[PDB]
Amino acid sequence: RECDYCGTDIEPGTGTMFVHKDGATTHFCSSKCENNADLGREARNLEWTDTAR
Amino acid sequence: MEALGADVTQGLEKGSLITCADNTGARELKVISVHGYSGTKNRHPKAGLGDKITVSVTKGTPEMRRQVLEAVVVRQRKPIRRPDGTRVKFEDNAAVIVDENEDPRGTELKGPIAREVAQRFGSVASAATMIV
Amino acid sequence: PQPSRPRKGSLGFGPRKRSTSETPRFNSWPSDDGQPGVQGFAGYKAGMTHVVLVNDEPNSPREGMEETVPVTVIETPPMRAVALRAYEDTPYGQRPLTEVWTDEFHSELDRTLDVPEDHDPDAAEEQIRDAHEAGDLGDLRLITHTVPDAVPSVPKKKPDVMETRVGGGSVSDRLDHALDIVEDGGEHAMNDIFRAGEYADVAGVTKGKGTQGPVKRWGVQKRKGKHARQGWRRRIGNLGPWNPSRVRSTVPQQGQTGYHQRTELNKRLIDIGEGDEPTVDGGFVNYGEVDGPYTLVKGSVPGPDKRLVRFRPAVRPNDQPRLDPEVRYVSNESNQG
RNA sequence: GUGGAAGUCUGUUAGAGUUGGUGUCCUACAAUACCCUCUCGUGAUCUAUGUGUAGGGGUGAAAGGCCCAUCGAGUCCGGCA
RNA sequence: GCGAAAGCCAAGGCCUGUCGGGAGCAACCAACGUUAGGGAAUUCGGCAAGUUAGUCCCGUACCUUCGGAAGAAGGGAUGCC
RNA sequence: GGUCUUAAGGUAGCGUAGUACCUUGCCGCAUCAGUAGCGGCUUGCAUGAAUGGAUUAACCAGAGCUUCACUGUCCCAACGUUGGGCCCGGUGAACUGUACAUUCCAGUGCGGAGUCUGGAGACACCCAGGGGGAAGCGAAGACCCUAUGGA
RNA sequence: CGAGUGGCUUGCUACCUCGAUGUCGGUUCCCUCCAUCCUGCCCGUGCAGAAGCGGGCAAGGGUGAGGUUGUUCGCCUAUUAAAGGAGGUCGUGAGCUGGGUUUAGACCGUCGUGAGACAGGUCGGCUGCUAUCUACUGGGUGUGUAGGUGUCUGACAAGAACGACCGUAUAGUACGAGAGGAACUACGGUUGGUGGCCACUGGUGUACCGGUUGUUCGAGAGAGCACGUGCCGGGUAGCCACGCCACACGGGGUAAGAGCUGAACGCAUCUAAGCUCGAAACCCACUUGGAAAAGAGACACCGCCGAGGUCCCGCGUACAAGACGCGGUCGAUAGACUCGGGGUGUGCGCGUCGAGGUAACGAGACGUUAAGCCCACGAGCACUAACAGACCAA
Ligand SMILES: [Cl-]
Ligand SMILES: [Cl-]
Ligand SMILES: [Mg+2]
Ligand SMILES: [Mg+2]
Ligand SMILES: [Mg+2]
Ligand SMILES: [Mg+2]
Ligand SMILES: [Mg+2]
Ligand SMILES: [Mg+2]
Ligand SMILES: [Mg+2]
Ligand SMILES: [Mg+2]
Ligand SMILES: [Mg+2]
Ligand SMILES: [Mg+2]
Ligand SMILES: [Mg+2]
Ligand SMILES: [Mg+2]
Ligand SMILES: [Mg+2]
Ligand SMILES: [Mg+2]
Ligand SMILES: [Mg+2]
Ligand SMILES: [Mg+2]
Ligand SMILES: [Mg+2]
Ligand SMILES: [Mg+2]
Ligand SMILES: [Mg+2]
Ligand SMILES: [Mg+2]
Ligand SMILES: [Mg+2]
Ligand SMILES: [Mg+2]
Ligand SMILES: [Mg+2]
Ligand SMILES: [Mg+2]
Ligand SMILES: [Mg+2]
Ligand SMILES: [Mg+2]
Ligand SMILES: [Mg+2]
Ligand SMILES: [Mg+2]
Ligand SMILES: [Mg+2]
Ligand SMILES: [Mg+2]
Ligand code: NA
Ligand code: NA
Ligand code: NA
Ligand code: NA
Ligand code: NA
Ligand code: NA
Ligand code: NA
Ligand code: NA
Ligand code: NA
Ligand code: NA
Ligand code: NA
Ligand code: NA
Ligand code: NA
Ligand code: NA
Ligand code: NA
Ligand code: NA
Ligand code: NA
Ligand code: NA
Ligand code: NA
Ligand code: NA
Ligand code: NA
Repeated sequence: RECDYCGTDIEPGTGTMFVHKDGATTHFCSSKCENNADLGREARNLEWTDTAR
Repeated sequence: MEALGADVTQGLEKGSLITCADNTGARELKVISVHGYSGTKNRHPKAGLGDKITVSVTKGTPEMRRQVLEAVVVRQRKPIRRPDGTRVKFEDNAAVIVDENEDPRGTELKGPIAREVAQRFGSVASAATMIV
Repeated sequence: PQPSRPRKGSLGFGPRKRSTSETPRFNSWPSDDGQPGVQGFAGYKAGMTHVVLVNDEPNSPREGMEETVPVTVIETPPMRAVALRAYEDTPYGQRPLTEVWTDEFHSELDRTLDVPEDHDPDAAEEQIRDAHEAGDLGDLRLITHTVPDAVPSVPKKKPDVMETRVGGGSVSDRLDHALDIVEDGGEHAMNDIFRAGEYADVAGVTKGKGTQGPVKRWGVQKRKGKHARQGWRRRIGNLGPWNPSRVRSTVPQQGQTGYHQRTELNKRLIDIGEGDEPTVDGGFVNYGEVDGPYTLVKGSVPGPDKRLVRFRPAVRPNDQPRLDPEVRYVSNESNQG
């Protein structure tokens, strides 16, 4: 699997899946990304993110 | 009851206010008790995903308000672990009113539902829109 | 009314004092069923990681599916039975009769023992067989030790010595079996005793935490509400009633917590291999890099990294063995981060 | 709009007070203290110095409060062993 | 900055609110920071702690001795160049 | 009862009151559940007109209650920060002490014993702890009664 | 109607304490009793089943959460296998709390001429002490057994280390007209308790990195202070629970009870002698401690002029002193350096762009730059430091 946030590969037997109000699903490979997302930031604008890279 | 096929960290207690994910006319539910649960001195009875809890209607249509009904926890904010080690959490805490036979009192279920809830309450499941 | 409530903490692991030996001593052994064999082995704790397995349980609605399982990595290099100890039955229990030693010793066994320079193996053997003829021969065990030098991440070279029992078919047969192992050089491995999928009992001296309060040590509550601001936060209500006018030892008080022996039951051996397939990236924190004989124990194992841990075929298993579980993935992701 | 009234408001301005923490202290730093919190803060206001009222008497927006750590009748010595 | 406010800094003063050395420095205590999910279930009681907050614009109920209630409530804005 | 004591015989109001014994009065509101709170009723053990009654805007570190918000008050505790605590040099008290004293279980005794009796346990010294017991320490009991006591 | 047991209530008595044995309720923590609320095994039934009712053995475990009230009690709600009662100075204030009872202030009702009273109500109204002895939890130093190292034994000691529930198959079956509706057994899970552990999730993380407000160092750069981080964002190790792992069965003897053989009493009889079974209870099993067990243990090897140990040095798998464990050049024990692995999130400077502005000036954007900064971890590596050396010992 790939993190729906930064885009790096999520290590099997690791991560959290957030289920949105509407029903949508977002797999995070870490708290770091979850938290950066909750800050309203977009992975594309963060230079450390593979997405952005 | 039947194995949920997932480990849960009760994210609710007696007295917690949650969302009524159905069209029964009840918007807000207050947890009163947790089926088949006995606690320990000082511990607040706890409930989570897949538990059948007794509830009272806090908000909604006048006829539904103050009524003490039965219900099934369909979503919680606290995470739950699936066989493959991943955690899963939702955007809110919600339950669906049910009857003696555990058939949803309503006609429609609002929002998504955890798959695990299926392996326990079929009719509730076969009434779901989205099942994550 | 005062609602009921279980007492705080088990009274079955006391006195909660520091452990006499950092090396665990089993006080029980498996029964004499199968063929003759040594009933245990030892290794050194390294750290933890997870592995993905194929549901092996025939009764699980998930049998055959992927499944993530935690695992403790333990370095289990070969050990060496350096002698065969014989016990005789007497009106006062068992007592050591004699011992049969060898001549081939590991270069650094003398860091612990006054290695034998003159021993009569045969005479001992004789004495043992006579005892057996007379029918006073009690169980048979082998004095064993490890080779820390074989494990780099572990500072110590001084080997740890422990006696392990040998259960086998007939006394005569396993006696011989014992002598054979010893005579060689006593060198044996995890493979010779355990097979992946079997349940073993893991003993070990837990991580030490020094002196601790009741709350952490026995799990008593903390003062609540207003009581928490008066001057008391982590001390119990009282040491007891007026009468008996003494303090009972059953009341939770402060003391040494940690560094106690514990024999954790029914631990499944997920896999016994060798190499660096289980090592994590960056190295096992505060331990090092694994690359050699290893065992993967499902779940946790008492003790801190580097501590000696012992294995024994489970004495009271609940499930039947389900050999060689399919391991589809072993995480090597760094434990840092 | 001007004017700028008030036993008026906010306010750790200075100053005055002392509600809760039943906190800290309780052979104290202290025979009434420390901290946070809190009340008043242009008025029946607070305050220095000077001055008047003396013991069954003063003084008292009154609690039997206060009159030099002494008050339902100060303190000292005497009656008094 | 509204300010004799905070906070920071001059001038001036001080290192004398006058015993020190050592242990990642344990239990326990005093002051205190942060705690997921729940949110007063705690308790005699929300005690303690917390929330809110400055300024401008919009807007403001019952009641009323017409003074008031009222900063009611509620909504929005707020930097730098 | 359809007058009598002793002059009159409770009016407007307010009322289960900070006054109501019976009492958690009855009904309602509110809550899952409310000896609470508020409203109505009210025969008021034993309300009531300057011994002032009713009522009331504003004010209040005054008493009771409900809601939103908030949160380690709680579920149920964790980690951390500073000063102690612990070890070392220096300084250096007090409380308290009939004697003896390593005690525990029972018994007995002026009926609440480390010291009697019977048993049981018990090698000596020291460090740290939290305070079960010494009916622990502190104060010739404020309560009660007594005194041909005091004010 | 009669005979009792208990010592929880109430009353009675006035033995003990008035040079004081701190109150009620609550809390917290520990032990116990059985007259048993649930759970195990049973008997009877007005026992078809299912659900009950009553009774026997039995104290292993459990007996919870909330609304009014200071309340105990109790009333009420929803859960529950059940939400049992009682003793320990009505256990527990040198532990807490202080709402109530019961000080000084005050109000109301009643009573009183009045001071003032109330077995009436109400608002406010303080919690002292540095542990000598003893007790227990944990930690050391000595002596005894009578040189050292390593490994054991096991008298005895502790445990609840496990208690309970739901679901599936059995089975819509036995039973029953039907409605309804079991079991043995085998499985999956939950709960409460217990011990341990941190790969995973989560908390912390005043290590660290970044953003940013005020002010000071002239600006810049880089910094200090704003309580022991100014605030905000992220967060490694470690420590943790809200996270994860593990915690039987089965034998042996019994109770209540079901029976066998069997006599006194030719029969009968589960009992008198004998025997077979049979409880969550008892014993073992399993876990923990345990040579100071005075019968003070056993074995193997080393040593008595030398085995081994202490001090020393570098450190922790240990740790409040002490203890413990490891390494000491025949070396990777700690540091430096370099890698690996990690945290932040793109450095200074310079170049280009930039709303504009004559210009000065210019917030900010892009590039150089996964940059710069940082690490309580790992590896490589004898470069530095584990040197020198002292002592005890049959
Ligand atoms: Cl409940
Ligand atoms: Cl408490
Ligand atoms: Mg409670
Ligand atoms: Mg206090
Ligand atoms: Mg990690
Ligand atoms: Mg990660
Ligand atoms: Mg004023
Ligand atoms: Mg003011
Ligand atoms: Mg004057
Ligand atoms: Mg008075
Ligand atoms: Mg004087
Ligand atoms: Mg929280
Ligand atoms: Mg409450
Ligand atoms: Mg409560
Ligand atoms: Mg407050
Ligand atoms: Mg009323
Ligand atoms: Mg007296
Ligand atoms: Mg009196
Ligand atoms: Mg008089
Ligand atoms: Mg006392
Ligand atoms: Mg009985
Ligand atoms: Mg018991
Ligand atoms: Mg008592
Ligand atoms: Mg009690
Ligand atoms: Mg006291
Ligand atoms: Mg006490
Ligand atoms: Mg004290
Ligand atoms: Mg009071
Ligand atoms: Mg009161
Ligand atoms: Mg009062
Ligand atoms: Mg002697
Ligand atoms: Mg600072
Ligand atoms: Na305090
Ligand atoms: Na205190
Ligand atoms: Na007492
Ligand atoms: Na005018
Ligand atoms: Na004050
Ligand atoms: Na006088
Ligand atoms: Na005189
Ligand atoms: Na000085
Ligand atoms: Na009157
Ligand atoms: Na006032
Ligand atoms: Na806190
Ligand atoms: Na004591
Ligand atoms: Na006395
Ligand atoms: Na009490
Ligand atoms: Na029991
Ligand atoms: Na109650
Ligand atoms: Na008492
Ligand atoms: Na007290
Ligand atoms: Na008390
Ligand atoms: Na049995
Ligand atoms: Na001995």
